[PDB]
Amino acid sequence: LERFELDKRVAQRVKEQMDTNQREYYLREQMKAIQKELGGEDGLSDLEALRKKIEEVGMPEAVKTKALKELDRLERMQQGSPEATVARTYLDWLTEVPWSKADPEVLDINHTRQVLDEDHYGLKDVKERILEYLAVRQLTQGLDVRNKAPILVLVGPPGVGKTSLGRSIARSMNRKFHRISLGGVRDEAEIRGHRRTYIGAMPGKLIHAMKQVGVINPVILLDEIDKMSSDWRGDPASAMLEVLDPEQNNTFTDHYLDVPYDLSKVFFITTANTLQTIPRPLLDRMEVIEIPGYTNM
Amino acid sequence: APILVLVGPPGVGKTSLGRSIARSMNRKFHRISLGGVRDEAEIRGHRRTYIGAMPGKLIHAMKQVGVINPVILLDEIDKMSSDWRGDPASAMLEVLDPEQNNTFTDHYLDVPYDLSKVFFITTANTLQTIPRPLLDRMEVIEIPGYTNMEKQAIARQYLWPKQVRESGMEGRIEVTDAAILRVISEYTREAGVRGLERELGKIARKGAKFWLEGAWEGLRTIDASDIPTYLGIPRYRPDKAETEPQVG
Amino acid sequence: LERFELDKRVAQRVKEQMDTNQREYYLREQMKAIQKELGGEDGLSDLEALRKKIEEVGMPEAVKTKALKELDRLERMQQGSPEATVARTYLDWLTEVPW
Amino acid sequence: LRKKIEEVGMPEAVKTKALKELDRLERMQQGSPEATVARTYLDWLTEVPW
Amino acid sequence: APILVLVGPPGVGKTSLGRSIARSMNRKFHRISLGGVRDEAEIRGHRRTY
Amino acid sequence: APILVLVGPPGVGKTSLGRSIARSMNRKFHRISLGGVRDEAEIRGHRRTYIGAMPGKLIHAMKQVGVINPVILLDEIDKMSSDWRGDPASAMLEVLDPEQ
Amino acid sequence: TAQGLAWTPVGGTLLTIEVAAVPGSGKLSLTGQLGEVMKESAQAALTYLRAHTQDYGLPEDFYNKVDLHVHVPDGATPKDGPAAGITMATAIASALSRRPARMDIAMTGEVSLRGKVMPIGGVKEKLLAAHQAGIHKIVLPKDNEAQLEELPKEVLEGLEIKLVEDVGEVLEYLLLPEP
Ligand SMILES: Nc1ncnc2c1ncn2[C@@H]1O[C@H](COP(=O)(O)OP(=O)(O)O)[C@@H](O)[C@H]1O
Ligand SMILES: Nc1ncnc2c1ncn2[C@@H]1O[C@H](COP(=O)(O)OP(=O)(O)O)[C@@H](O)[C@H]1O
Repeated sequence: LERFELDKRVAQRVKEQMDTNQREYYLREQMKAIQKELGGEDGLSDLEALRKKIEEVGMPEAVKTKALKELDRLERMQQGSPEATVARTYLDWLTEVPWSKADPEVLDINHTRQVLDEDHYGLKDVKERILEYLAVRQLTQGLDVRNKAPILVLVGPPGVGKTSLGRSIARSMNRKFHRISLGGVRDEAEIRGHRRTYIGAMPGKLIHAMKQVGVINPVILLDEIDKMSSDWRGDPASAMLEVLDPEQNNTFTDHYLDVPYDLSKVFFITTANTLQTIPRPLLDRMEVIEIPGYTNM
Repeated sequence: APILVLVGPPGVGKTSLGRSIARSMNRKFHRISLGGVRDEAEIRGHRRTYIGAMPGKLIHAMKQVGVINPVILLDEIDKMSSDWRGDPASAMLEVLDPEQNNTFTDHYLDVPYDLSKVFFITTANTLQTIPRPLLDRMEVIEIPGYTNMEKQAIARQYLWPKQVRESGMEGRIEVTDAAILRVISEYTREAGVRGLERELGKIARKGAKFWLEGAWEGLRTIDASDIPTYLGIPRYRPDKAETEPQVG
Repeated sequence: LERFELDKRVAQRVKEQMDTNQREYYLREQMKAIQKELGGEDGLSDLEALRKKIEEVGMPEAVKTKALKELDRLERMQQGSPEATVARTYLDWLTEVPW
Repeated sequence: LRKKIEEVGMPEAVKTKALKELDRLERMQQGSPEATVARTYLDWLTEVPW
Repeated sequence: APILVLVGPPGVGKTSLGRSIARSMNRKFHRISLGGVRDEAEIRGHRRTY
Repeated sequence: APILVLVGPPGVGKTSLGRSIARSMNRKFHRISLGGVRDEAEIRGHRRTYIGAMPGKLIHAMKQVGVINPVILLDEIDKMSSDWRGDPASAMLEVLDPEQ
Repeated sequence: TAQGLAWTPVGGTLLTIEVAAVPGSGKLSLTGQLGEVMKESAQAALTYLRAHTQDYGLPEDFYNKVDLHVHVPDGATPKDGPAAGITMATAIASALSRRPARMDIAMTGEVSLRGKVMPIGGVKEKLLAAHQAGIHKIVLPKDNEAQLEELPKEVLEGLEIKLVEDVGEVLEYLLLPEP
């Protein structure tokens, strides 16, 4: 009878455990019944509104053809059909990156001098190698904005207002500042994503911030790139050094970018703040600027 | 037929030498550094069982070049290690010699790949740490640093034109023998040419900053006088002839 | 009233969610059902070949007993399971060392 | 991938290797590493010079 | 009875003697180096379970 | 006040009477020779210089017993050598005095 | 106690301990987790017992014969410089001096056999580590005269730079009494 009451006890444990699992299952499907609430609106924006944005975006005939190509295949019953996911996931940043707009290029390094004079006081070491960076950024191997070179990654303590740094340079360059999550995240979905045959593979946060503005040349702050690593083995070294190479960046594919995106005039910045946590193949296309911090006064 | 080893400090042009030989052979060229390798698990593959299971560095190296016959440069085979179980020294042994690698495979792969035709180099830096059965059947070549004359030759003839050509300084900034004399004999002190690239870059992009703030002179001479203007201070002596005549 | 109707439209939406989940999952066991009919079958021919190699290599009886008991462990998935690819390596080590 | 293996010259044993692992594709395409990692394998095989 | 150890300088013929005996006895010569080994597992057998 | 040094014939009388008293006081007897012990790093702990720094043998005497107040017999107290850092005797004087 | 300041790669600190005085034989020992260049520098520092017994005013018996109990606070002692191993030598140099250090008055520099302070690297980072802690009195080698003005004009407003020329002059700028 002790065995029998043990059976009753373990039967109660298994019943509460299955009730728990069932309750969590209902909880998730509510989330899916609470999230799917705006699903129809997404399809509407991914429908005629999407096409209108494509028109204003005026994507290159090749890219527009692609959009139209997938879109004509996606032309059908919008409901009970995934055509909306492939019609938005890949065509949302394509409709959010108009090619009739772009950030005003400041060829005047002297202008940068002035706007960085009021970051805190100029800092006398940041702005000098930044101003190297701009004067070269105009004057390159092709005498244009092409790297074949470093983009000047930082090194220092994180304590400064580095957001305001990106904003004051995006002012001194008339750039549309963004921020993302790239460092600390350990999955290739904010950084690369993977080919659009599964969710969880995603536009990278660079693609998301690229969607955040229409200008074809924003500034995607590769946020705390010093802590970069990813649980997905198979390095984003291909991604990072392929986007760092403009010859590979105008052809920038990824695992996710199954079409070479025309990331040509796109500007990035690199940000390190720790001198050991580095995966090796970022030894190139990187160089370091002195960034002075704050004393107690 | 023994494989070349090019032991010596970094930055002495070992892999650019391989670039030259590739040009001389009209093949492609590639490197894969084995510096800081501690297992067979990545030289041969990890056995494919999950996302996050990878083939070997040689497989990658094969994948970047699009030719079956490149000239691989096995950089830093001396920094090859095994501090955890798994001694992959023998893995490189079966890679190098020509007969046995004819049907090479990694643990990630199953394909016996052909590697008899692929010319190899193998760069190390010191042979005193290579496993001794590895050390058989190669050629041990120390490659030195370069004399001050030789180093200014590297800069003036081969590096400084690259510095001025990456940063749009082409034909607008002239830099004299006195300046690069100051660069080596006054400022830069290292085995390879590696840091020279960096402080030369500091000079270079400071000069580009100077040219784009107004091209009052189309020819901006950076001689040994304004070297501390473009770069920082001379942090070592110009000549070792100037310290003191010491007693003992 | 609008909170009531919002809850009703949430209830319909979670009803659709569970409908979708049972349908797609039913598809998952249909693909598995159609799979083991042939899809898993052809990969077994590898195991049959390895076993035939073990059977044909003349071995002592202790060798063969250890081989068969390790082999019965191998009668499971290894292709995403790092706990039975080591079994495949084990059995292939046994059949390819002379006896 | 079938087309790519078809065009990239394969040893016939390696050709059948790829065909078999292709049959280890066509079964799933999403979630666990079950054909995804097999897709990585096939992509590796295709993009090696032959 | 003993098992024929060989001692001597690094470059002097040892493996030559081994292969000479091997051909002489009609044997496949082989070599396994044991430099730097400090684990019993790496030469006897490592734990099979993982 | 004394702690009853035992001196006289070697290997004769001393430990016997000590074990006798520990039987009388019903205190867990122990016995530690210090003839080969000539380093204070053996009286108190060894200063950490590698993996395997180690305590004094007096803690080890406390390590073989489950109380903090038995009767313990020490052995060979009448010689001394400063062959190592300092002397082992000073740490033993630290052991004797109650506030030390 | 001596302000053997060493800049950590992460943040900035003023490396120092509280010191005993327990002399006797040349085995001051620490599991400092030192680097290999600092390992060989320590192996040099072995015979630097015979070298620092003559370079400063320290007595002759320092050639081989001093202990003490030293506990360097940062067990992760490697701070990207040769300011790890000379710290024990400086601490003993203050210890055999038997007279203490100067309150909120640090020191830094590089020590040599001939008796001169070579300028210490990172004048900005050493002066951030000095000022962010709260010390306002600074002992820098004389060749940092041109590198005092290379720093921004907000670090050194509460800072007094007492320039030093010898390692003995460090001792008057660090040891508590007048000599
Ligand atoms: N006296 C010798 N006779 C024949 N072969 C030799 C002699 N000395 C060196 N060798 C060559 O040296 C190589 C190294 O092997 P071996 O000399 O037998 O032992 P070890 O590897 O210890 O030097 C052999 O391949 C052999 O061809
Ligand atoms: N009066 C006594 N009666 C019985 N046994 C004695 C007497 N005196 C000495 N002994 C013997 O002397 C020994 C004690 O000496 P031992 O324990 O060997 O070393 P130590 O005397 O140096 O501590 C005991 O074994 C004991 O048998």
